[PDB]
Amino acid sequence: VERIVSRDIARGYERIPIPCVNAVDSEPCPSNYKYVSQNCVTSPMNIDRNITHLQYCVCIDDCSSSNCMCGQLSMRCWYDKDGRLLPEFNMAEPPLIFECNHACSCWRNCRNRVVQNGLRARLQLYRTRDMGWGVRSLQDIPPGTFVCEYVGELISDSEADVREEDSYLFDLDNDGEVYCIDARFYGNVSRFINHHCEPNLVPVRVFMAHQDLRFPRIAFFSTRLIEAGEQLGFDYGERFWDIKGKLFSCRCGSPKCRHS
Ligand SMILES: C[S@@+](CC[C@H](N)C(=O)[O-])C[C@H]1O[C@@H](n2cnc3c(N)ncnc32)[C@H](O)[C@@H]1O
Ligand SMILES: [Cl-]
Ligand SMILES: [Zn+2]
Ligand SMILES: [Zn+2]
Ligand SMILES: [Zn+2]
Ligand SMILES: [Zn+2]
Repeated sequence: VERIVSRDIARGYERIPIPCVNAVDSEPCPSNYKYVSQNCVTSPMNIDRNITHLQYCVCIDDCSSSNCMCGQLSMRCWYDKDGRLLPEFNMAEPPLIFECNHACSCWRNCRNRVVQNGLRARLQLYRTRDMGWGVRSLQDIPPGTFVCEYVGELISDSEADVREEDSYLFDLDNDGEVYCIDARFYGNVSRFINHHCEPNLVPVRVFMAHQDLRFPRIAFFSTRLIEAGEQLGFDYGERFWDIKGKLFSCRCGSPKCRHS
């Protein structure tokens, strides 16, 4: 029997609820963190929010032409009219995406606005058999769809170096002054996504309200059709596994598993 242990881990902060179920053991809904739908800070990050530092477009249409500056900053606008990545998008080595912003001349419904509209997919936190909690999709997700943002506490590399728990860390830039998102204490649904060696999600660096290149936001897009019921996964990368490989091996179960 599948016990519903929370009707919505996000407490109404997302468009739709994200329930938590457990059909495996007696663990209640995780409660040792604070759910936040948007990134936060403790110690100040001097993110450059000078509005005059934004690059922006002057389009008079819906930003579907090659003349859109924001599309040019992105190399091209990668979004179709449904907000999905074009099949040409390089999932193995994604570009930076510059969405339209409040300095642009265009309207709030232009083509180059997806991640800034937030999470839309029906997701569920659930108890896996041997990897703790995980996240699944409740409905089919077509390829190239925005699924969720990796949300947490923005911290410096120096701060990350003095934290005990590094299992909920995302590195913003792999030399010099770099930053991390730590989802341990503050995070959204993405903090529960498990690692997979052939992942159905890819992280993409995105700029929206600011273009401080030290601080990309991390948007997971589907790399293929995700069927209703499937567990979400992304590739945690080599730093994670160099460290945690000493303690445990990857249980993703892929025939192409690289960390077993
Ligand atoms: C960010 S958390 C993911 C959510 C986690 N399962 C939980 O219950 O909180 C990362 C941790 O989950 C486990 N994990 C995630 N992916 C895994 C994998 N492919 N193989 C083994 N353990 C994994 C490891 O304990 C890892 O340090
Ligand atoms: Cl959208
Ligand atoms: Zn434009
Ligand atoms: Zn626009
Ligand atoms: Zn624009
Ligand atoms: Zn694996």
